Amino acid sequence: ASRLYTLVLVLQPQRVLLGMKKRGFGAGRWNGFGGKVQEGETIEDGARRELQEESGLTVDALHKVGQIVFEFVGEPELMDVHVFCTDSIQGTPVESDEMRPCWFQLDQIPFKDMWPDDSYWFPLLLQKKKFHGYFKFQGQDTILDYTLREVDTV
Ligand SMILES: CCNC(=O)c1cc2c(N3CCOC[C@@H]3C)ccnc2[nH]1
Repeated sequence: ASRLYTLVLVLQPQRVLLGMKKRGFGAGRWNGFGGKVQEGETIEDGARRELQEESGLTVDALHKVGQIVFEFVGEPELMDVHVFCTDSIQGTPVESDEMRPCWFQLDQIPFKDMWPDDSYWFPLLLQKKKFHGYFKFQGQDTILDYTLREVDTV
């Protein structure tokens, strides 16, 4: 029982674009751009669509860098998150109803205002490693269990 999600990190050589989530689950934290994959679109299509809906940006290409499965205690569906990177943005990011985009220098990532699991996997993404992750949460603050490794194929 899982549901496909996307997450896109716009990672340029000395900075990364994150969006302050303004509403829904995880509001108040800086996230990458993404959401649920819809009937009738590929995972990469859905990643592109959400990046455009949430920041205005389009891209030349996305690169698959990770997969993360989230379990929330008491929730029947696992989140199957397909994580992509890009450094070919077209446009200037703009605020949407859902996200307030801001650039962060790579030594000033706002980890204390991010999901706690980010402290584990986001560095792998920054190191250009591909990864598979699993995090079991109780609520939004507590990681009960996790697994994390690098992989050759996502
Ligand atoms: C480095 C940027 N990191 C994230 O953007 C990020 C999002 C996220 C998360 N949620 C759950 C609710 O739907 C949105 C998202 C898939 C749960 C746990 N860790 C997360 N990290």
